[PDB]
Amino acid sequence: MIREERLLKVLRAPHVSEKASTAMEKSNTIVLKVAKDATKAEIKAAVQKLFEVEVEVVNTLVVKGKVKRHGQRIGRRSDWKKAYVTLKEGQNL
Amino acid sequence: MKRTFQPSVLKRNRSHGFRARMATKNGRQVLARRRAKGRARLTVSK
Amino acid sequence: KAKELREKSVEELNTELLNLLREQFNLRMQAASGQLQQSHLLKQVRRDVARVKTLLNEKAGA
Amino acid sequence: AAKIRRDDEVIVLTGKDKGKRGKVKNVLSSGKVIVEGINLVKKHQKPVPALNQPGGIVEKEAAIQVSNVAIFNAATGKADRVGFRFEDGKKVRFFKSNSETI
Amino acid sequence: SRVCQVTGKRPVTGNNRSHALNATKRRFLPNLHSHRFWVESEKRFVTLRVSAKGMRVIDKKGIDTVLAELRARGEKY
RNA sequence: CGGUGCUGAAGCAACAAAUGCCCUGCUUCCAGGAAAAGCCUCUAAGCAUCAGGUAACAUCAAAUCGUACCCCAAACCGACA
RNA sequence: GGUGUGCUGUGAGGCAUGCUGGAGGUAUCAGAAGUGCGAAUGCUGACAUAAGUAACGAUAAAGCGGGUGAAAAGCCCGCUCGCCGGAAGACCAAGGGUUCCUGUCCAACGUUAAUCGGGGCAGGGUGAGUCGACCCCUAAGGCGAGGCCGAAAGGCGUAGU
RNA sequence: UAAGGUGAUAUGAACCGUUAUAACCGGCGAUUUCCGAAUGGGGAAACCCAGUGUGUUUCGACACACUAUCAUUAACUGAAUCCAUAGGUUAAUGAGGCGAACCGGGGGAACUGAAACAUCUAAGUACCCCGAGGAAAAGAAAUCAACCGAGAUUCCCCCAGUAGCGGCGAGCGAACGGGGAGCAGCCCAGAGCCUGAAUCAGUGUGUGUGUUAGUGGAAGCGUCUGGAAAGGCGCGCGAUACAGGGUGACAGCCCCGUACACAAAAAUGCACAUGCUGUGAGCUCGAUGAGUAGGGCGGGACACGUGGUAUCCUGUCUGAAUAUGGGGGGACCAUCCUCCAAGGCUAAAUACUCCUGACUGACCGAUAGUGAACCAGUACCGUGAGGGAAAGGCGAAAAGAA
Ligand SMILES: [Mg+2]
Ligand SMILES: [Mg+2]
Ligand SMILES: [Mg+2]
Ligand SMILES: [Mg+2]
Ligand SMILES: [Mg+2]
Ligand SMILES: [Mg+2]
Ligand SMILES: [Mg+2]
Ligand SMILES: [Mg+2]
Ligand SMILES: [Mg+2]
Ligand SMILES: [Mg+2]
Ligand SMILES: [Mg+2]
Ligand SMILES: [Mg+2]
Ligand SMILES: [Mg+2]
Ligand SMILES: [Mg+2]
Ligand SMILES: [Mg+2]
Ligand SMILES: [Mg+2]
Ligand SMILES: [Mg+2]
Ligand SMILES: [Mg+2]
Ligand SMILES: [Mg+2]
Ligand SMILES: [Mg+2]
Ligand SMILES: [Mg+2]
Ligand SMILES: [Mg+2]
Ligand SMILES: [Mg+2]
Ligand SMILES: [Mg+2]
Ligand SMILES: [Mg+2]
Ligand SMILES: [Mg+2]
Ligand SMILES: [Mg+2]
Ligand SMILES: [Mg+2]
Ligand SMILES: [Mg+2]
Ligand SMILES: [Mg+2]
Ligand SMILES: [Mg+2]
Ligand SMILES: [Mg+2]
Ligand SMILES: [Mg+2]
Ligand SMILES: [Mg+2]
Ligand SMILES: [Mg+2]
Ligand SMILES: [Mg+2]
Ligand SMILES: [Mg+2]
Ligand SMILES: [Mg+2]
Repeated sequence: MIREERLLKVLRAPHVSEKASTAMEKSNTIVLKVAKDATKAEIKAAVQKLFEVEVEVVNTLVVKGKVKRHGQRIGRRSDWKKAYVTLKEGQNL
Repeated sequence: MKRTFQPSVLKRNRSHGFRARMATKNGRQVLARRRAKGRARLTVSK
Repeated sequence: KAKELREKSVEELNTELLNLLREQFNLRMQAASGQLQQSHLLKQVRRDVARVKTLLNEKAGA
Repeated sequence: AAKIRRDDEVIVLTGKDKGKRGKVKNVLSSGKVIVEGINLVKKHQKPVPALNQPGGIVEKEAAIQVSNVAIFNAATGKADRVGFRFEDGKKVRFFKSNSETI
Repeated sequence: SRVCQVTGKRPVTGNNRSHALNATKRRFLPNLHSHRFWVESEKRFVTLRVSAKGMRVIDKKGIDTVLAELRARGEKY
């Protein structure tokens, strides 16, 4: 299997947004900020172990950080991976 | 009119990329000079 | 800390390591949701994880 | 190794508050101290909707140079300088005038 | 390169001096030749790229003595 | 006051028709028109209970990265909307 | 230091003083020089002039009503009108990299105004067993174990990659 | 070491600590993603793809380790071809890359000067390449001298712009000898006797002295002006401390320091002493560097441009003698003197500063001084190598205007 110490690091935060909310109440899908190097296999095992729910499928995408400007200097936010985790029909959170 | 710079990241990396510079001893001296000058960008890259 | 931890076996520290990691994971979810007022707890649990892994790496050599 | 410390009773040596006495509220890293009731300023604090805190002209204690205050020796009622010595195994402070441990 | 394996002779640079004493750079190459030498101690032929002077050295010191020094210097043959 | 929800008829025939498809074809000509793998097949060494192959069914897996937006253009090459 | 004034020496100058300024200056006699600027189509910065002049980037074209607003020829909505339609429409690659969407703001940016914007600020948005890449395979070509060759650096090239 | 802390812009939040597990400083450890010599293969640097071996099993998988090349050594294998050798496999050890100058070596310009220009000059310079070390190189006379003597090498001052070289032009330019810095001499080409004896290296130990955090560190009040005293005036005091910096104006006595006196659990430099390991001293008798010296031809180096040209190096062709011998003393010969080539090693005096600390300046003070006092090798420009800026100051205190 996958070591739990690894599983306890891949999930970072639950993404909260309008699209994330409707995806939760229309398709039973949660949206999570995951680790940059997390695979679909790791995300699936981590959600099933930590949240104790059954996972159907995981879709992932990498978000590119924006180039912002602090005062007079330009910076760039970090890239992060977003995961669309689909649960089975009879599961809640 | 067709100007001189027609960009192509493939040709840009094969001609001036890091591994192209490290291939010959003259390219390695280019990297040495740029490190000595303190350049923030040694070669062309993303 | 770092003195009661040295009085434990290698297998006991591993259990303590997982407890901290689970504790650290719970804090991230609370902090993300905005329900964590005691933000100082994040640095604490992160530091004692370093303490545990330090001893495990030490007891491995001896 | 700091001669003036928190909660000490000091007397001001220079400035508009020369001669006044007070207690050291807290010591700043930049070599300045805040003595209660000493070196007051009228800050025009603007209101903030967070906390709905109103504005107003507040009087606060401004930091003063630590070399402008001297520890107050109540035995003599005068300012005095601080030295260091080891009594048993610990470094202590004492008044330079009468060599009394603080 | 054009190096004698026995004597270590190699190309050296000099000048062409014309009658008007114009100096132009030139090289002096050694008189190198690939030659198969019969080593009796091994009942075998050993080919070496030697100068003509190197062959004079070999027929004076013996091929085996020369081969001993090439191993001492590390040159393969 | 943007949109959102519900419901929903007929849904055929003829003709015309490509530079697209059949066509990696056919005919013809001289200037005579890639390579390698996947794929099929053949055996050597070897292996012969095995291993392996073919077929059926079941089950599992298919990772990672890209994915917005612009493209005779105000976002690309021209110092410029 | 700056800015006036008066006096003074043959001159370069000097002295005094009003105002400004708010912390350094320096006699004398010596010593040492990055020691004196109007020119070099000098160098850098600032500011003039032409001048409120030329121009405002395709002669495809606008009109009105309503809305919003401090303010509307330019924004929004509506009704007309006009223009492209083998393109001035739709979609890829390349290249760019957030310009995409929503809220908000109008200093600067936009050759005018701007409530508008590809502008500022904040938030959101890119979901693949089948599409593409990666991957397998090679072309030209590149590199190249050994190898051959070359003062050195290196050149060429076999197996390969 | 400590009563305050959680690096900065930069507040805030949530906290930590206060007599010693807060923080801070130092020694030694641990961790140390990916790229990069990059080394498992590949590659458009920070990515892609494996193989093997193991430990794991919830059969979805997962964790770890290893796997580059070359050189040397070794072991085992192993052709044509009998032996063999080439070749192949494994193992051990080493190497690769980077860095400012200084150093040795391999190559090596031209502008320019000559008032043109070719010999010559610039110049063995710039540059390229290789290699090395804290220095390198050189170094223990086949050296000079002059009939008297000196006694390895290197560096400085003279000798001397002399003697010379030179289209005898432009220019180039010694040595002998003298004064100094520094000073050191050894080994192989071989046996024997004595033997492991000097010596060096490695590796411990102890002592001493450094370095890497630190500790203590003297002595002032009154009054005047003023926003503020460190200034004025008055009267004191310290000084092995009147270096310096800060503090509301200029402070020996307010603060930090300074003179001075101290300090190390741990690591480490240098010395010493000592142990261990390797290393071999001493004596007698022998031996005494051959395709070499020399020569012819062609070049180069010596201040010396082939000249009457010694001496040195060698691409080419030759070629001795070997201590009863050989080299040199500036063509050459004789005499005399002097030295012993064709094998090596060797500290110091010398060169340099990317870097660390301390200190100094008739050095700069924002168009100056580094390009850069400021988030500068940045913005920007260029396909690229590369080029390359502008920009410091509120106040004592933000008391930054409720
Ligand atoms: Mg799906
Ligand atoms: Mg995807
Ligand atoms: Mg190209
Ligand atoms: Mg898409
Ligand atoms: Mg799209
Ligand atoms: Mg399009
Ligand atoms: Mg179009
Ligand atoms: Mg256009
Ligand atoms: Mg004045
Ligand atoms: Mg002027
Ligand atoms: Mg003039
Ligand atoms: Mg003008
Ligand atoms: Mg006019
Ligand atoms: Mg006009
Ligand atoms: Mg006009
Ligand atoms: Mg227009
Ligand atoms: Mg209108
Ligand atoms: Mg933007
Ligand atoms: Mg838009
Ligand atoms: Mg405008
Ligand atoms: Mg915008
Ligand atoms: Mg090779
Ligand atoms: Mg090749
Ligand atoms: Mg590689
Ligand atoms: Mg690799
Ligand atoms: Mg055989
Ligand atoms: Mg010339
Ligand atoms: Mg010449
Ligand atoms: Mg070294
Ligand atoms: Mg040496
Ligand atoms: Mg102290
Ligand atoms: Mg003191
Ligand atoms: Mg003070
Ligand atoms: Mg003579
Ligand atoms: Mg004599
Ligand atoms: Mg400057
Ligand atoms: Mg100025
Ligand atoms: Mg400058």
